[PDB]
Amino acid sequence: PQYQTWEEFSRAAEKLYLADPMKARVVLKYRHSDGNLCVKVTDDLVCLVYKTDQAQDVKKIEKFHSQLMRLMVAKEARNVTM
Amino acid sequence: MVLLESEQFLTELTRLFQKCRTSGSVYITLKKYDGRTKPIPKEPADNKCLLRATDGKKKISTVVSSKEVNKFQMAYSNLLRANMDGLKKR
RNA sequence: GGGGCUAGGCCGGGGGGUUCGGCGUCCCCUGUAACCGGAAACCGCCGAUAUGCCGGGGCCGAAGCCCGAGGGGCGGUUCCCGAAGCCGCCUCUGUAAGGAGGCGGUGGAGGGUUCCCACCCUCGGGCGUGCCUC
Repeated sequence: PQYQTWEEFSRAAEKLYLADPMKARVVLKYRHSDGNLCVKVTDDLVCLVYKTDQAQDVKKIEKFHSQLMRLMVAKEARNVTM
Repeated sequence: MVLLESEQFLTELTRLFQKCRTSGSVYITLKKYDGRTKPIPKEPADNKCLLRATDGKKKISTVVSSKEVNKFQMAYSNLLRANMDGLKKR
């Protein structure tokens, strides 16, 4: 479903990626003309989405992307600390 | 589809953002990666992740291993900061 | 079952707009490990046998592709109500180049609905499941 609160999203998203990292994908859609942003995480079974017009969130996202990258590159992601 | 090493990717991604400014969506998608160059019948490295980006017309992508994450993390984060301007500011 | 072929297959899919209509260049929503180059709106290739055209290439390989139904699911959409915010009229405040109502607009947060639907899973069909050799 959709999330209003970035934290509640980011936490539930990471839970998903871990549950099965190969099936999950992470999408980001940026729309300069309308000035909005959308982020999606899913494994085709469950979908999780967050949409914003909040420039503060840009930075919040850099961290999310940047951690996911780190988790992808690790052998077992349940051994990487958060 | 243009597979690039991180440098040109960041150069090319930069471009995309800037051309979808008055009109257009920029999609960036990210996903753990096998190594697969072929299908799966009826090999795999576990230290790779894949980045795809497009505006609907041109597509770019790149592959990022542990060797090169730590550098790429920052460069990319900065690209995002520098191009996803244009929202509200409280 | 092993080694060779070649028939095939994949290299994306939807919605809007526009068209008598189908694709495409445009706008939008969306996938893959996965194409490259060229031309194209009062236009490019087509005619319900239409679901683009021209040129180059890669992979898989008898692999598979097609049709239907069910479930998950994203974006649309039909119709039935409807919240913030704004415009104007008239009350009551009482001096705030303002407030509180009533009324009709404007407006569409969010419900309940109709028909589609990227992406994923299951079941059921259809056509193929070949040749040479060991």
